[PDB]
Amino acid sequence: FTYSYLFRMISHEMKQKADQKLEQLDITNEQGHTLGYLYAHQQDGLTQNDIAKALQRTGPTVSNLLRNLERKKLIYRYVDAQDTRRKNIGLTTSGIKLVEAFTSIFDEMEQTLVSQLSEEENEQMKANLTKMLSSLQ
Amino acid sequence: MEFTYSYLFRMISHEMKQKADQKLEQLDITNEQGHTLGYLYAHQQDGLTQNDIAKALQRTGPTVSNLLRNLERKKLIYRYVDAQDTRRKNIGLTTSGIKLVEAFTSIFDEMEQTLVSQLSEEENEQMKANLTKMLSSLQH
Repeated sequence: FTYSYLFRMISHEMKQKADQKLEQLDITNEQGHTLGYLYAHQQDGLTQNDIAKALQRTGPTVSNLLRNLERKKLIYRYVDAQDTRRKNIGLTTSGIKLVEAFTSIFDEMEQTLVSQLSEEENEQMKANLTKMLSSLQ
Repeated sequence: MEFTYSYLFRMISHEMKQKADQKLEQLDITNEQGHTLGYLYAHQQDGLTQNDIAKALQRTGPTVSNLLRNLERKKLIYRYVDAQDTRRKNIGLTTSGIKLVEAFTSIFDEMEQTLVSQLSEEENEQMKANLTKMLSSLQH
């Protein structure tokens, strides 16, 4: 195996593992992005229109998506007390936990990788990979 | 200066993609033009039409039309009306189109040799085996 092959395959498998984590948590990639956006910005009092612009999606796709997430109670929605025509959206406890669980896949892969080798071996491996990265730069 | 494997693999992949993009820039072709030339290169035997290229690239007719006009203006391809069917235009690479594709592709061998030359024979054997073990751990 050339390095080009190994690095390409490793990259591919890591991306696949992230997709599989979503599958295991029973959410689509777009639902994951929606939850992730709420996780980063819900302090602001976010509406469907905010979400729609963030996902670069139309209102109807956002509505179904929010309906799906709400049916699972990963999010909640309430009418804004000062604007009856507006509904704000927050993450529930379960929604926060799901986002953090998906995110944890990266740390989990890193630990899988590290556990393949002994401590000194990891040090040499990382040093040599750094030399390799340097040579491409 | 104490990076994760994840950071390192992502960065190495990023730099190899950037080197390939820089090779395209050096040859004065866009990514999409390179894909078009590469497809022609792989199917130099069939007598490909604009429609074949469109179906392969999954782009629209107009998009492929503009791409082919640009490549033809650079004389990297030629186009001619099929003798048996006047409704078909066939496309082939010129000498230079072939040379440009092979010049582009050379970047991958070049990077491989750059990477290998950073380590001794023994280190390389160890690195490859270890990367192989790591890849396997991500699969199972």
